[PDB]
Amino acid sequence: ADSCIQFTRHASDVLLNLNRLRSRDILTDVVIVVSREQFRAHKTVLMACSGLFYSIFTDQLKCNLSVINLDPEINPEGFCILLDFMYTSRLNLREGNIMAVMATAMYLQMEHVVDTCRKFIKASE
Amino acid sequence: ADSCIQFTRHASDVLLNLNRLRSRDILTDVVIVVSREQFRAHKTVLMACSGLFYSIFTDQLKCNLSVINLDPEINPEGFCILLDFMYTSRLNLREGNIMAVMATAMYLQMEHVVDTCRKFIKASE
Amino acid sequence: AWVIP
Amino acid sequence: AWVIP
Ligand SMILES: Cn1c(=O)cc(NC(C)(C)c2ncccn2)c2cc(Nc3ccnc(Cl)c3C#N)ccc21
Ligand SMILES: Cn1c(=O)cc(NC(C)(C)c2ncccn2)c2cc(Nc3ccnc(Cl)c3C#N)ccc21
Ligand SMILES: [Cl-]
Ligand SMILES: [Cl-]
Repeated sequence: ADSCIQFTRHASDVLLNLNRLRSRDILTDVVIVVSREQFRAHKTVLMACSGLFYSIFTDQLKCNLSVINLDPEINPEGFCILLDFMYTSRLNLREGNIMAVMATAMYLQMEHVVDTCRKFIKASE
Repeated sequence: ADSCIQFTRHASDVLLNLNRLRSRDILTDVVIVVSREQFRAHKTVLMACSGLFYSIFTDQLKCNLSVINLDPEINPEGFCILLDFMYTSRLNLREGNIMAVMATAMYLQMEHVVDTCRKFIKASE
Repeated sequence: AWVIP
Repeated sequence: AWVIP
């Protein structure tokens, strides 16, 4: 209806609780493997944040897998930084990790993150 | 880290995608029954929005149930309005539904919704 | 909080 | 969008 009222902080309050569930390992349903480093997560949050995970978990066979192995060229620290961003809206971008974060975001299909990385690199040139 | 940058619209963009997954019945894992009316949802979203669902899905036995039956006194329209709020931040509060919405929010343990209903009722007295 | 969206 | 939180 056009007569709805809206609670400004609701989406942020939901995301905070999804990160608390991840930290306590509550109802996590997939393990993402990056060069033998393992990360537990919720398939719905991964799909909501990435073009790659949206394609994987809408596939009739891959939707039922409990383990997903990423390309061996993907950096575990870069993946960890992006997983934290998915669950908090905060991106830990530093001189020492920006190249790995950008390459991981290109693979995961997160367009706005790729664009921000490109702008930060161009400013230091 | 204290050096993070933040994307303002991220939490709202995630919530929009969680509602799109619900509308297409993608990776929904529970049916909520309200007086023979059935509602499909994601347990993680329900827990993130309600004290009652947080208690139910952290229980060692109830966490594995695929069907949850609510008290027969709960109004299906009131529940539908609150489920839509969980997935969008928008609450369809109207003169004809406010009493049912408030009673449902008290049962579901959604404090700020109860408080807003009370304020809207007090203004019409 | 609440606002008119 | 990006800001300093
Ligand atoms: C390419 N891409 C992106 O750059 C970014 C995606 N998601 C985030 C939240 C990071 C974003 N969206 C928009 C602006 C900024 N940030 C992203 C998400 C998806 N999934 C879905 C898309 C459409 N419909 C559904 Cl149901 C889902 C889900 N779940 C796909 C691609 C994404
Ligand atoms: C009472 N109550 C509430 O009034 C409201 C709860 N959630 C919403 C998002 C509606 C809210 N929170 C704060 C301000 C405004 N709105 C609510 C949510 C929970 N779950 C959790 C609590 C703590 N930690 C975890 Cl991991 C979860 C989860 N999932 C419980 C009670 C709630
Ligand atoms: Cl598997
Ligand atoms: Cl069951």
